[PDB]
Amino acid sequence: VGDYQTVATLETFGFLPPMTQDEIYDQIAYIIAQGWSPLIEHVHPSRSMATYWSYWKLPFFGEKDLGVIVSELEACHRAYPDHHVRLVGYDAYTQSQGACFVVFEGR
Amino acid sequence: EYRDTYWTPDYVPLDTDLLACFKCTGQEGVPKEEVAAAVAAESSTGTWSTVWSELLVDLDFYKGRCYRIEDVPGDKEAFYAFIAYPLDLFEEGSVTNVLTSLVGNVFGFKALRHLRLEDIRFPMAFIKTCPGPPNGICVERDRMNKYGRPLLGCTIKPKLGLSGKNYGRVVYECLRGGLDFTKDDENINSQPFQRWQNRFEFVAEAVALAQQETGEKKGHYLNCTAATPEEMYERAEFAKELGQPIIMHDYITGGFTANTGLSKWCRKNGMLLHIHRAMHAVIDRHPKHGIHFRVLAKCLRLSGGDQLHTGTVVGKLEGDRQTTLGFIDQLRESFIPEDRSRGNFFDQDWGSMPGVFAVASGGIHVWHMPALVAIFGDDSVLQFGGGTHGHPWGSAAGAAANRVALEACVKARNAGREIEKESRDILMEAAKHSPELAIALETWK
Amino acid sequence: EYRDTYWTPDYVPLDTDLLACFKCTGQEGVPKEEVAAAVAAESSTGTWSTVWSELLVDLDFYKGRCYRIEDVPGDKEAFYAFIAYPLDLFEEGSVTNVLTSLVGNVFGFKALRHLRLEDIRFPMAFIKTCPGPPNGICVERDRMNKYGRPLLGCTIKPKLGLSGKNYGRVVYECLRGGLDFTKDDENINSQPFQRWQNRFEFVAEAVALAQQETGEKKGHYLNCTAATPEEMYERAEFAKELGQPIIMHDYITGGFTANTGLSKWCRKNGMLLHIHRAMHAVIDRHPKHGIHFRVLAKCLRLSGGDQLHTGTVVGKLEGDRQTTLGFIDQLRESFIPEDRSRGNFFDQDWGSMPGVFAVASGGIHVWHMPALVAIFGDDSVLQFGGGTHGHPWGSAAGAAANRVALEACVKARNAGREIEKESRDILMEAAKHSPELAIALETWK
Amino acid sequence: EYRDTYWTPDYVPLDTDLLACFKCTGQEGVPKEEVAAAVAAESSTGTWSTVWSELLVDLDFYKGRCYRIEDVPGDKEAFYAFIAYPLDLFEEGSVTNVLTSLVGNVFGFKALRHLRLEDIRFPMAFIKTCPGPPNGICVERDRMNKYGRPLLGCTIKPKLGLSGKNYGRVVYECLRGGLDFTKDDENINSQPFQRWQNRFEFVAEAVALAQQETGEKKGHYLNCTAATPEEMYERAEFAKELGQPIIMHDYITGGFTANTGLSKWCRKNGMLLHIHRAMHAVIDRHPKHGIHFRVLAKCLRLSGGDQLHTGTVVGKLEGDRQTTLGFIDQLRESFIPEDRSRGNFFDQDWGSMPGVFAVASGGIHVWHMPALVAIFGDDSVLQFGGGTHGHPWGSAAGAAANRVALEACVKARNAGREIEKESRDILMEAAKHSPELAIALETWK
Amino acid sequence: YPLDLFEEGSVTNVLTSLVGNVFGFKALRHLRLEDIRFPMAFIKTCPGPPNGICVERDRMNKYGRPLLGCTIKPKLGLSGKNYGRVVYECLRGGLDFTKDDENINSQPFQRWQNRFEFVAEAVALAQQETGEKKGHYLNCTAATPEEMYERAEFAKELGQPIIMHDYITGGFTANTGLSKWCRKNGML
Repeated sequence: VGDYQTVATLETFGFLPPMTQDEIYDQIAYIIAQGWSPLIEHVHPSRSMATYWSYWKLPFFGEKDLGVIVSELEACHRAYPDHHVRLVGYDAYTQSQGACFVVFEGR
Repeated sequence: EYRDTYWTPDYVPLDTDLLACFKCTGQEGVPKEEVAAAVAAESSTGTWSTVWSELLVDLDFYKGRCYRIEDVPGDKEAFYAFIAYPLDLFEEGSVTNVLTSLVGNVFGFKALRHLRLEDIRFPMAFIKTCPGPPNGICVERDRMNKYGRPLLGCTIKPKLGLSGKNYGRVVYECLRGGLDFTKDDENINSQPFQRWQNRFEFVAEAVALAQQETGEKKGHYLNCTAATPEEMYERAEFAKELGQPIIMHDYITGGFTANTGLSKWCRKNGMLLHIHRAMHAVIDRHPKHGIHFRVLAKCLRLSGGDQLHTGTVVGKLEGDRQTTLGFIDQLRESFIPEDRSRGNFFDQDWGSMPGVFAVASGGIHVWHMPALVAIFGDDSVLQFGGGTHGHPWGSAAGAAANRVALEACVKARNAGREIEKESRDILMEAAKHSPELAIALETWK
Repeated sequence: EYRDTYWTPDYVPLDTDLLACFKCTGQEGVPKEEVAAAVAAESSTGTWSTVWSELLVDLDFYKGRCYRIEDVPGDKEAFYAFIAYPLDLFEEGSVTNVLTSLVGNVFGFKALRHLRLEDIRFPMAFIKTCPGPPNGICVERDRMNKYGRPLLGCTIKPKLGLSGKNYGRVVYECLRGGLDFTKDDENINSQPFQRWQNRFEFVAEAVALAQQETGEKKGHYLNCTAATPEEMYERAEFAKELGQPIIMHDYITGGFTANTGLSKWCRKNGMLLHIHRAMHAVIDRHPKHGIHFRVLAKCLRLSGGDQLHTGTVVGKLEGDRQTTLGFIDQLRESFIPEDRSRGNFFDQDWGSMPGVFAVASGGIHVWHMPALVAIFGDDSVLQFGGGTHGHPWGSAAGAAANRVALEACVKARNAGREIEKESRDILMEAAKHSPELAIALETWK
Repeated sequence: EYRDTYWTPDYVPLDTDLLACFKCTGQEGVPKEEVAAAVAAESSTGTWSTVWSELLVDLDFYKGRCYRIEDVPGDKEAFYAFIAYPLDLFEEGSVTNVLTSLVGNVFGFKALRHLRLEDIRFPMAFIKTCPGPPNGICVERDRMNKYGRPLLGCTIKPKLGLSGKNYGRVVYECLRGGLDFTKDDENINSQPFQRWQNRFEFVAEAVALAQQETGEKKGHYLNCTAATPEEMYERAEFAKELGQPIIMHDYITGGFTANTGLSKWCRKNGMLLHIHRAMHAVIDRHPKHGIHFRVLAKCLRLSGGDQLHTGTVVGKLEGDRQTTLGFIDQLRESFIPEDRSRGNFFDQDWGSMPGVFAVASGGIHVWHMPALVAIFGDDSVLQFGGGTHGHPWGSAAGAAANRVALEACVKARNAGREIEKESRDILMEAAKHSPELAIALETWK
Repeated sequence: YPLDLFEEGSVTNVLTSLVGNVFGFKALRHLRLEDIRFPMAFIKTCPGPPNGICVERDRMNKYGRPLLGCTIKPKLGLSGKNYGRVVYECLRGGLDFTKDDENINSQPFQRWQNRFEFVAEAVALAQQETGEKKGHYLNCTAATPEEMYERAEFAKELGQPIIMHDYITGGFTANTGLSKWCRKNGML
């Protein structure tokens, strides 16, 4: 009974409703606990299929505070409130993205 | 008697040697050292009487050395034997040569009731000689732009009978639900009811359509295992022309030589290689005799490849997941410390040679996923052929339900939670926004 | 329960079906019909619950049928099961597809304690589709101009260590003694101590010299099993350019696909194909589980090839030569009647598709030859690696002694004499003109 | 006398044999058994006196067997003869070899007043050996996404004289009216007034434009029959590069070998193959002598191909549509039961080998369409060269009128109505919304 | 030196005939080659640069100013994606080109195919974004000339307008062959 309509989703937690701020705190705390580094990416939704998004300030290495990460997230969200904004944890020892998901979706 | 020249009581293996572990059971009341030396010789040298030509080449240097006999924990007739091999006894990067030199004739000697190859310690040199996987774990993740979660596949059910259009539309329905990949059936390459060209064309069209619709880089596993290597290369290049980013193969049935050639071609053409373990059980179903699946996994990783089927272990048989996680370690990590419980008898280092994804499929569905995530980590792929297709709402709805279940499970794991116990709460919370997940969890409670 | 749709109490197989025999042992106290139907389904179709896509293709027509359960003579828990397969379930001439569809996943089901593939009845159509052996028995005899007697080979001992010149001169010494062929070692293709090009060049020169000297068309088995199919084809074509009339391969280690491609290339280039059964024991050493060697022999004969290793059975183990002679029948004759003692569970006809030579090697020397001739007939080859080389007078003298022993034995057999009993008199009479034969018979009395 | 060894009074054909039916008329007052045995021998073996070499090969096994002489219903001098053939007398998938072995020399024997090949029962094995049609009926329907109705073609009139631009624009005008395809003329491949490259380029451009405009996947039949196979393959690959989904060929004039090669290339490149029956009448115009068109249709279906010209039978000659529908059955169905009225003398099964579309063209226009739909079913194509072009409103209007006539006819047939009788009412009702259809039906009442 | 002592357009032959054995004579404490005056004929025989200064300026549509490059730091360790994104970040700032490191062609941590693919994608993205014809220097110096030509043709297929090479380590013969291939394929 009923159909599931195709939805333009956003890559690993694109299906779930937008995450709450406490969940963002937990995610960034996990990124810290894994020794990864936070990195902020914003891009226009029309170019979601690109390979590299427009990066914010350089990745924060040795940064272990959640509050600065949240401040940077809200600052970048106010910078481009119409772009898709995601947070990525970078692992230096494996040269991969340990965890990444969208934080703010554009209008 | 062969112990005097093929049993070494105090020899220490060289770091360039090839070390092999055999679980051996000779005849009743035979010297364990003698049967171990017989196995070691039967791997390299064997004569029935005095011989002449062996005095023209130094048999002392070109011979194996069994250097340690250990008592198996559970049988006093079965014993672990560690045999060394000089590096020169093999080809520079030929897993086929390794298998021929290791199990070519040893299994035919009457003086052994049972023989089982357990572990192999490949020297760093031989690993550096082999081509290895064409892409690697991180490179595949980069080429698919998929992270955070394990990937989600499914076998296209039924096993056969589909035409090109029908197979393509079924693959499209499976793919558009957020499923990462789909694998063709291991025994389906080219059939009178379905010629491979039509299947490849239609599945490429469906993959392109689904990729455009869902806004994600997607792909389907295309099989190139066929009668001749020429046909295999032709189908691989046809898939390359159709923009398909991954192809699949059966390395045991097709052959180690064919697998190595396919991996070299994939590296030369920038293609991903999927592999299924068809006929592996015929070599590892018996727990006391044959070749353990860890050896086959090592051989495939050396010969090249990006994915390898394992099951998990769980779903039907709680079993001995320790050794399964052990071969997973040997599949992913660059180095693995010794672990007798995990079936790792050597300190094996792969240098900086990229690992291989693990494939977990068969007898699994939504209910098992938390434990699967816990045991396989993030570097694995999950396939639910019947589960996604047998979902009453359709393959797309089943794939979406499995995708959201995986997302919720990996979120809870990243939250710092013990997923195995509260898994029921996790799936209920996920179902609070996915009715298809709710009905699926209802189907196979 | 799957008996209702996968157990057929009164079905009669169609003459175009593929019939398979499985020696099955389910769990204790389980329905034998149910486990047989589970095996049959697991070969074709398997679902864990109600499914949808199977209603878009007629599962009734594309499904196997187990039609007969017979009680094994010796175990009441083990039972022979005969499963049918519609012709459309396979590829037109792909032994690889047959193996994938037959043992791809059936060995992983938990409801079976043990499973063993016993016999396969290939339909005439599928046999006519496959390329088959490139030359055939009579064609090989024509190309070698050798008749009357079985042919005589030998493995080049030691297993390795020889340079190109040394390997070539050893092969020449073995060949000039009347020996028909020599086979390279199964694990020796290309080594750091010996690159394959030098070995092929020197052995071709030695074969040409011996052919000129002895006045007989001779040849050596050249191995093309390697890391990649490209290297295999390159070495095969290099051997073709050097006028060598036969090459050898390991079909299990190299792969069924590689073997089929090599056989097709040999037919396209007019080359003889030798095959060794390396790693066959890992599939047939266990007498209760795995795949019987007759199935592998059938698969190799379908995939192409001129020679196949068997041992005899005798020399170390008197054993059960009945079933060995049975698979010999399946290797040589165009049709074979059913024989439960010989392990032939089907009336199998090959039409007019040429057979394959049998290879008997390992643990044999001069003393065994009369019985070997009696059991293997005239369509076989005998190899004595250590025996010919370990002869104190040299490889040439040992080869000559074995050659004259074979000549005397086949003469006495043609005389109408029972060779097995009076074999001692036969060998003494032969030694009355060959002192090397006398000393050889003295060595291993 | 040859009856003693080539007439079998009580032989039953084997299921792997090739069975042939000949309508034979020997000289007046000759033994019918003797002349039938003479025909059977002249197909396989013929000697004028005692011979020697036939004792080196078993003539008993490699010989045909005429096993049944039946009285023709209508002539007592003409008789049906059924001759068997062992499977080994032919090549594995060579229709050319079948024709050479069947009619190579039999038609030259003086002892036969007339000889006509009526029916052939191809064994399942030989059918499985041949490549067969590259796509098949359902696969072509999938690739064109056209169902419900038969497809609509037209020959480009006049027979020749058009330049590349003019031919392309005429094809575009025909195609944009809802017409499914257009076929080039059978005798027009490359001319001094028109080089094939220009025609292919312009027709590809026109097909692309019409496909964009009408919103339907369309195509034109491109001819590759030429002087050399190299030119044929070059033109086929040029059409492949230009995105054209179908090419056409004349298999009789070009040759069975050329047709088989073209079909194999189409399968290897994923191309549709159209075929015209040029010069078939020279073989089947005479109703008493020659080869019946059903045999040629069987040969073409075995050799590969997607479409075959038939006429219907109706439009000029009410004739004997029974046998026409019979060969239609042999063209479409996988199995056909025996039907003496339909000219089907054997129980012929094609396994699961896809059939071939039927082509009805020549001497037909709008008025005949209901009967054409009734007799040819939905798996056929209708071509109206002059009718669509000779329509006073233009080729596009004529094609649209024929398209809507076909739509109305298939709608009424699906409605459960007897179309043949009330066809006038059906066409009037269709004309109530298509004035071009009204004027067309007025033109050729 | 008479003109006939050399090959028609072989710098390798010139080096062999000039410094092949002269540096081994004991009667010389030190020897240094300072200047060479190549005759017009020998210059006309050699293939020369495939494009030239003005032709490169035309193919890049860059004038007025010198061009701006940068080596991708660190010297190694980058994966295909990381190397590509670093190159993209360098390129999008108005930088003309980027050069791969001279000792980095194909590594166990980085296979050349992935680097070429990712850097081509990044160059295309940066070219679209900045509105300027851009490119990155791709290295083809490798173990065998076959691999060099294969990588050069792969770069040609990926639309990359320039490749790089080490002529001393790779060899004068390899450099001449690479330049001839670049001229035959229209590559910088």
